[PDB]
Amino acid sequence: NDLRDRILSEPLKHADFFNLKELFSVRSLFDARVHLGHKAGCRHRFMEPYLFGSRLGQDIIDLEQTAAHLQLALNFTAHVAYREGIILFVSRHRQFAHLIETTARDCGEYAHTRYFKGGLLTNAPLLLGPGVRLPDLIIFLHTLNNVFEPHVAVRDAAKMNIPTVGIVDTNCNPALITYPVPGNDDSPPAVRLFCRLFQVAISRAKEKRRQVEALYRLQG
Amino acid sequence: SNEDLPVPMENPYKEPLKKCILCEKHVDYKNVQLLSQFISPFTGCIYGRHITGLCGKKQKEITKAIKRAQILGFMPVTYKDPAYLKDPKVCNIKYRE
Amino acid sequence: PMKGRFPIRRTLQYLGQGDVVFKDSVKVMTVNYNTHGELGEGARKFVFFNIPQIQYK
Amino acid sequence: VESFASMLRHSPLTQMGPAKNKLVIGQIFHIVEDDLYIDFGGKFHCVCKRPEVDGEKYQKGTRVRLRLLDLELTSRFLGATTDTTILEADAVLLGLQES
Amino acid sequence: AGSRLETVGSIFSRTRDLIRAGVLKEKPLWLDIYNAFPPLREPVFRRPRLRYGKAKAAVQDIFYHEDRIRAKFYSAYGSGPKAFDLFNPNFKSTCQRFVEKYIELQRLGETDEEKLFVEAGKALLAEGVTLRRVG
Amino acid sequence: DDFDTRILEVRNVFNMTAKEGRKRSVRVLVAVGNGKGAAGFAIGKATERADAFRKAKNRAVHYLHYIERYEDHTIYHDISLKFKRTHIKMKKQPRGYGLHCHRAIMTI
Amino acid sequence: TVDFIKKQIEEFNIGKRHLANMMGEDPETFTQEDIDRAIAYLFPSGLFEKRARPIMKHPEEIFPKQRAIQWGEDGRPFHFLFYTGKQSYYSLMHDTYGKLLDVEKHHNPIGSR
RNA sequence: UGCCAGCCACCGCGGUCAUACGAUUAACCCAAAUUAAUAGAUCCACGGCGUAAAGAGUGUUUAAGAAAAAAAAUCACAAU
Ligand SMILES: [Mg+2]
Ligand SMILES: [Mg+2]
Ligand SMILES: [Mg+2]
Ligand SMILES: [Mg+2]
Ligand SMILES: [Mg+2]
Ligand SMILES: [Mg+2]
Ligand SMILES: [Mg+2]
Ligand SMILES: [Mg+2]
Ligand SMILES: [Mg+2]
Ligand SMILES: [Mg+2]
Ligand SMILES: [Mg+2]
Ligand SMILES: [Mg+2]
Ligand SMILES: [Mg+2]
Ligand SMILES: [Mg+2]
Ligand SMILES: [Zn+2]
Repeated sequence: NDLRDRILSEPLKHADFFNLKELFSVRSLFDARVHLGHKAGCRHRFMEPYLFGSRLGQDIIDLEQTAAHLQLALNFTAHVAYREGIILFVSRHRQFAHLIETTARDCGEYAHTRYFKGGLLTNAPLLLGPGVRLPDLIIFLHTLNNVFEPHVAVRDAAKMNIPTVGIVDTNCNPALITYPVPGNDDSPPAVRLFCRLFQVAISRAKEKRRQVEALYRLQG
Repeated sequence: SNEDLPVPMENPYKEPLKKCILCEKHVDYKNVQLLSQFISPFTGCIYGRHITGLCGKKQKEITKAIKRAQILGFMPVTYKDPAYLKDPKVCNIKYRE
Repeated sequence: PMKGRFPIRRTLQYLGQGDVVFKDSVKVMTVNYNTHGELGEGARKFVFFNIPQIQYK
Repeated sequence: VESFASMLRHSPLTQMGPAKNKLVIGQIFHIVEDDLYIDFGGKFHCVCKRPEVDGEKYQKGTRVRLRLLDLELTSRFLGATTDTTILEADAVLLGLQES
Repeated sequence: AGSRLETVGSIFSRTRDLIRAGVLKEKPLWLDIYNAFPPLREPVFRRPRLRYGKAKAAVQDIFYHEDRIRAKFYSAYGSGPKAFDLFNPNFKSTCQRFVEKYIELQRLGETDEEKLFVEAGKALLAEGVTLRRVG
Repeated sequence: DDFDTRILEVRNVFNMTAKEGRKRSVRVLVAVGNGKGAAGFAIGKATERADAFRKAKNRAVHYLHYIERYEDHTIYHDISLKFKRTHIKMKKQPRGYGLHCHRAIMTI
Repeated sequence: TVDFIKKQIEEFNIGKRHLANMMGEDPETFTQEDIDRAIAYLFPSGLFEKRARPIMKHPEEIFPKQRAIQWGEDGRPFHFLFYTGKQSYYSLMHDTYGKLLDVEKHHNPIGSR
């Protein structure tokens, strides 16, 4: 009992514990096109702070803020993975469907990229099974449905006390998402980037978990 | 102290504003050729903006000009003067297909 | 009270609380004040807050 | 360290300026029979139709010449709050990565 | 159970407080992690109100003096004969060269546009680029 | 076992069914709370009223608010709140002064 | 429900022997073909609907297939598509699409329905 | 007893199986008082005025008031 408390509480004292600082740069995000938004016409009203400014009608995210945010997001993701809990990626976006499953399957994490049945998280035990565990963390690579409303899962995760980490875009509404990352959802370099990053954070959390378990076993 | 920030200048790439075919021309009721250019040949109708494609002020100008040309009788009402049927055609109408 | 823009001054409490009492000699008091100027500014307030205190007492 | 603002100021997407009638280089990453989906790198891909000249020359991975019309396709419509996105940009096909 | 109210406050609020009332007997994971590293703003719900009247946005449009030059460049020659690449992070276009030459002839202390523009054009002529010269 | 429930409003509600003519539903609005500051309410509706009492119970545990109490009895400061054609106003009392309220609000 | 399948298959075999020994056949070469004749002669129901006639069959043909346990004893689900609510479908879909993609990278009326 | 005889402050009850009538039987609540009646105390709006009761058919001024700075530019042309 004592040493398990030790194993879980130890990583919280170190801001870097999974050492993700090196996993990207502002240059990196810059070549992954993250800094591009939609036309100023399609902008949401709640992106006004996260934006940098309008270049000839096209809006541009603040990459400094992107890094500050994404850091915290990835850190969070990791600390959940290490603590051995469910992670569910979600996107409706078609171009990237395959990626996101192919990503998630390799993380030992789950994706839901599909039509999203309505009562899914809200009414779990009826939909999924007689009693069931629910995603510990939900992670959106797009915040939208193909009809350009907010994906149900946002309202629902938020409804269920699940934390949420997702990429807001200039048109999207950030406000219900626990940890946002402002950034471009549309360009494939960007999706790929975010994919592989959450992938890696997961992998490192899992490895580090295994390790500290082995050390736990030598100490005993 | 950041010299690489953006400047609060006006838009340099700004496209010059479009012009009615008459912008700063002079519409007189005296040149019936000009006024004939904006009238339907068979009717003697006056084409609307959505055909002529003129500014507000130039449409209005043309219209009044025409009506003047009709009452003073430099120009007829119910048909385009034949002399001017063979002149350059400005408007976007396709009658004959 | 609801209407009025500084309704606290249509109270009874605000009226009792203002303190000036006048000597027995005072009979008339004449406030001449000015609408437009920065240098009028104080005087105006006096009319708007304090005059209704004064009178009550 | 580079400040983000600096990265922005010196980027090609900035240098290009207005989108109309720009001559751009692009790459074909996906194909449906007549239609070739071209990333020129901007944000959204544009779409094209395979020309009659040398049909089989344009394939997945091929590079292409584009005349960029609009960086993206958008307009506001009757009784709309936000404008409507096609999630594509408008471009024309010139020749294929003329080398 | 718990509290499904999406409007009331952040998940942090509801969860912390429902535990505080000892209704929720099991502290959830993300909770502790959250306490450790909270996000910038609490994830609280906001009606997305429309703007009326005189209210505009806070966005600053993005312009450089480089652009005030480029305007004139495109005003003369058009888009560069070399085309463009958005894949190559270091790409310099005909335009950018022109801007540089013009910056150096500005550091040469010439205030007249004709001189600046034309001589920069001569520098790029000496660099072997083809200037189409469209009216 | 800590949660008390009280029925706030039971009401007979009707509908128009092509088949049946009128169709009679019961809807009960019900609140729940443990006395320790967390509480909530829900609506529930069914043909047979017993069924509906049940429904509101269970649905109401799903929406709980934490209600912060000063020194564990009063509210913190006065609240004047207009909500949809109904105005609520509530003053914060000292200790000997028990619950002076609309009967519903007493219950809650 | 799996304990039911174990039990039922056991009792099915024990009753199989029991059937052969009374019907007087070698328990080894006894087939379903023989099972049918057997019951049909023992419990002769004239009935038109043929499912309501007596049956002794291997529980697998009797009972429907079941969906297996979808999560470990930790609560954690095995398949990554579980939260789609149809994993079975979208797995076929993921695989099919994968096959397609690989075909695209690699590539550079018999009475069949 | 059967839309009759009757009752109710409001909603209402009596048309054959009335806890609403009349009478029993139990209860309830007041109590040297109890009900009924009629007058009071109390009771609107510091709320409203598109659809609910309510912005006058229109302008200017008197009486009476309210007041930081900006507050006359032009017909896109059909006042009288
Ligand atoms: Mg009778
Ligand atoms: Mg009777
Ligand atoms: Mg009665
Ligand atoms: Mg009686
Ligand atoms: Mg008495
Ligand atoms: Mg009152
Ligand atoms: Mg109103
Ligand atoms: Mg009315
Ligand atoms: Mg009246
Ligand atoms: Mg009026
Ligand atoms: Mg009047
Ligand atoms: Mg009238
Ligand atoms: Mg006066
Ligand atoms: Mg004023
Ligand atoms: Zn004009």
